[PDB]
Amino acid sequence: TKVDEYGAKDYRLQMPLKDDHTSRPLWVAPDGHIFLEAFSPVYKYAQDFLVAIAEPVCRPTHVHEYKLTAYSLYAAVSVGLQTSDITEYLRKLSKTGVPDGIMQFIKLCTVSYGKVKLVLKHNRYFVESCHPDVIQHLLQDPVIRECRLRQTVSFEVKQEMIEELQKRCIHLEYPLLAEYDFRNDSVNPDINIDLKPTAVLRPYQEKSLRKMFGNGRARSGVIVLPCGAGKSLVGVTAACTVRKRCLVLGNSAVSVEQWKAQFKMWSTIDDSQICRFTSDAKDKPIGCSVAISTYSMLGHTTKRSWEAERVMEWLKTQEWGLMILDEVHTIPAKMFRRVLTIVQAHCKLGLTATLVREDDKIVDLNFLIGPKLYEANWMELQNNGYIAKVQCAEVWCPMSPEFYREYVAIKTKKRILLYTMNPNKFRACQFLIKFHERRNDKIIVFADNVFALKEYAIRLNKPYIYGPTSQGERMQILQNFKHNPKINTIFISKVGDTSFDLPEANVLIQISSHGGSRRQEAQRLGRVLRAKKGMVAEEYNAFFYSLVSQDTQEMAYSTKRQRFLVDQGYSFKVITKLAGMEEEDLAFSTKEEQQQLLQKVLAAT
Amino acid sequence: NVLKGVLIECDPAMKQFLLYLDESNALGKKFIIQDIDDTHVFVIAELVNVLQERVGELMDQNAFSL
Amino acid sequence: RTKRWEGGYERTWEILKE
Amino acid sequence: NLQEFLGGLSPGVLDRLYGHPATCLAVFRELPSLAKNWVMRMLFLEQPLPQAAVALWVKKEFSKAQEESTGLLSGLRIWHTQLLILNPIFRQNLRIALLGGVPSLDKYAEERWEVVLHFMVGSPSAAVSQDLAQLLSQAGLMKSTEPGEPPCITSAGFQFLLLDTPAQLWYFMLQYLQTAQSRGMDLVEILSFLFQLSFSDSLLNFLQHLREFGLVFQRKRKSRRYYPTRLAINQPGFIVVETNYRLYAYTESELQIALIALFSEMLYRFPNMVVAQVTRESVQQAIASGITAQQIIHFLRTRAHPVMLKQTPVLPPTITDQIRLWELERDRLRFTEGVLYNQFLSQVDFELLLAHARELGVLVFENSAKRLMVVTPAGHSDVKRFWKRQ
Repeated sequence: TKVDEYGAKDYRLQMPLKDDHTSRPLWVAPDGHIFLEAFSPVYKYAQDFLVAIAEPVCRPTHVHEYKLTAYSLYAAVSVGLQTSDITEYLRKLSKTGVPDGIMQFIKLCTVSYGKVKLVLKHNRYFVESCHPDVIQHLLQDPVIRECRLRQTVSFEVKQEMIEELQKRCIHLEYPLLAEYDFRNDSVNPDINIDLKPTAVLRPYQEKSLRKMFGNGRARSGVIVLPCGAGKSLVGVTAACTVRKRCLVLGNSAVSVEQWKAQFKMWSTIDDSQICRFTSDAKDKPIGCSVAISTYSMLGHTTKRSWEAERVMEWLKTQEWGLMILDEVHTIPAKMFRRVLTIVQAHCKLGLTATLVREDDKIVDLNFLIGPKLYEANWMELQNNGYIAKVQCAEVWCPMSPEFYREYVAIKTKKRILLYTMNPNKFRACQFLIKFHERRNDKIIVFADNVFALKEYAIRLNKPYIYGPTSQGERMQILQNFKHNPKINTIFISKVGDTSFDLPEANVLIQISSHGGSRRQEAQRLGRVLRAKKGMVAEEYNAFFYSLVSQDTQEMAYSTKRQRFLVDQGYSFKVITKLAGMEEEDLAFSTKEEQQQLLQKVLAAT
Repeated sequence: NVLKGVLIECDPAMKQFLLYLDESNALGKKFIIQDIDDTHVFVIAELVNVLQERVGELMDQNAFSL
Repeated sequence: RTKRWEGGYERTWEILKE
Repeated sequence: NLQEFLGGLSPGVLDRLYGHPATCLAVFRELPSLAKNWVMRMLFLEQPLPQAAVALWVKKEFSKAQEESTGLLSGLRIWHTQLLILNPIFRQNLRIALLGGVPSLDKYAEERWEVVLHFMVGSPSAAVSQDLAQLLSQAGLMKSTEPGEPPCITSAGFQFLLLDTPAQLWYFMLQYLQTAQSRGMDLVEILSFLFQLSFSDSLLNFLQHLREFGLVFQRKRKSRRYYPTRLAINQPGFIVVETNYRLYAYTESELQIALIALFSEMLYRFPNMVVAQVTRESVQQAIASGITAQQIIHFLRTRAHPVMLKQTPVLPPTITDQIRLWELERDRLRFTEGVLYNQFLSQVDFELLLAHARELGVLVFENSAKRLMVVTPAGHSDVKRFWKRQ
């Protein structure tokens, strides 16, 4: 609240300093921001405690940055950490005390939890509460009465208005409890699903699963893990532990196929007990319990084919022990979020690898599913070797003079097609691909503009893939990339970042970017995180190049796009010039070729 | 002939931006007296400060505000 | 037959005392 | 350096400056490697010796040391060829110099220099001294232009501020001597005191200025005896740099926070720590003020916390490269005053004018293909006179 002569807020008169400040490695700002030391001997204990009570926002190598909020404190209470149980240790760890503001915030957030519980039974959602005064003073606003369908006091609530009531309670200061007591539940018989000994659970996976199962009752929340870290395995383990009917929701055909494959590989459950509620193919969804389907189908708003209507009615009628949702970052979308209310589930677990978006709808996930239970430390995984180390780099390509002339002259938005296609970046990508090809490194080129992708691919006679590409040709190209030594590069379009199971690649060049999309950046980066059989963290075998054009809007987009990665800790090294480019022969070495490319770009319209 | 002013050298992209400026009369005058080379141009001394301000605005456009 | 996760949180910091 | 300062002197001032007490020893210590040995050798000789002996008195290997030492001591004029006997005065003084004839102080020096830097920066609370203010103003690192309003800080001021304490103080004292000659204070008398430290009205005023700078402290209500501080004769880091342009500095003295804020955006200030961000805005603000990326990088490196010393390089490459690129972008457009030519009837005349401009140094840039060139206004008069002369 107090501002120094500079921008930083003043806290000299706010909180004191502990005498043994050197011993205490923890800081506590009044706003809730906490700065932990990664060099302290008790760093591991401090990390565990701060991860338990707070969500990371920036975890560089030296000083980690966390911030706590109501959702994080509710998650702490869910895993069973009381207000004293957290605040006493927070004061002990803190080297400068705990401000009264944070003290009262923690007390209020902890006490305002568990008073209101939401439990669905016999397809009816009852708002139970041991304390009756909570309901007595909660029925002040008319929205509760209109929403409601027309000790231990409970009342039934309308299915459709659950989301509205939950978001209302969040700001009403009485969070709802979504814990599932699968251990004590006889209404829905347990499913015959077990985890085979073959599956191996990594320490971070086990920690995330523990945070989810803080107690005997499973907690509904979101666990963010890298795509290469085995989030599919974590979800399968969660379903197996729940031992009740599980509905996994993918985002595409590839996602559902991969989910079925993961289920069969890691769970002893028989093949016949798994169904694919997919329009392309179905396996008698009503027949078995464990189901894999898609948001588009479940939230489909237009006409429903009679068979799918029967399946949808069956799904609505039945109650699901677990609702796994992969790629939760798309949930807050209108149709996708409608699925949450369409289907009934005790706990709706969420898994993803890029929980970031521009529109401020990510906060809605906290109530749509639950608090962010776990968020894996990418740097720690890199050190442990579970994830391939990546030498993140941004190659600056100076824009050609004529191209810059037209780009600046035109105030329209042909610049997206223009600066994405310039001779300098073309030569840079050509030279980089040549260097990695002679180095036997697998290349996955990326480009949002299909026009630019096709032009580059024809000029380099490479197998570009994109949306309306035939599925058979897509599979053939991927198989050739994985097996044929003569080819070691594939030019994938935006479809690549959506969802795929692609072979591990040693480099990932991105000539063009869709825009300031942290989601796309992280999605494309996750491709090369696949750990090799015998690599090492320090070898930096994996490389990521984000080619950008100097003095162009692409620079702003790249800087706005690398925020999530830098927050994780990746250091994007800038490359102004590439050694050997002048000696190496490359296309567009003369003014004329740039002229024809510019003419084609202009005629593109 | 002899012409007064200043000579500014920059990368070809900035040179092309200056050419666009003079051609489109963004500053209201054809300040580019002559083009010494692909990376060198001549501008009137009095206008240099505002030209540099315009270049700074361009940098603001092409750089994100962290 | 329950799993280790159902037991409870590890509470890794509880070991340290001052 | 002191070697530069002494080299930039005349023989008449040099021999006088070679005072008996200390100068002959302080200048001796300057002798880097070998000239010490020759000075000791021919300290006891009253007969000059041929130059060929000195030439051949060093082996073929490492002769460059011999030539450089001989040139340096010829500039110092310790001896004369006399045809290489040393100066009689220097010989006598050196023979007389060779068998012939605190914890609170360092803190005081630190505090005094810190308050001086606080005044140098726009600190509302700082020590007030009109003589110090005017001395800094005339030192070339500050300009007021309005006695009523407090003086501001010039471009050189920020560069001086970001320098390390040793070099900062040494340059400050160099400027002090140069301005002492201008104000009329005898240079030799004040200079000899500095040499004597490492072992009149003008003397009293000079000692007062030194005490104001914090190098000395009488401690006895300005008595004749003085106890020089450590700085009179001539530390761990605290900043931690992340990979996201974030600085965590364990600073309690406001001077360090101000120095960091000069080129970073401050976010939080804890009792024993402060958080700042190195953004384009702050870095370009410093560069416009006058700093260059080298000073910022050196400052962060010297004030580097021990935690980041283990990693090599100490400062992350991404941070260093980003700072350098930010400084470069500002000077992408290089402005250089000049005068252009047009309408060259013949290339022979243009080439002759180009040769003349190259000889006189007037030319700044030329274009043979376009038959034109640019000349600075200073050389515009010369080239115009040449054209008139035809």
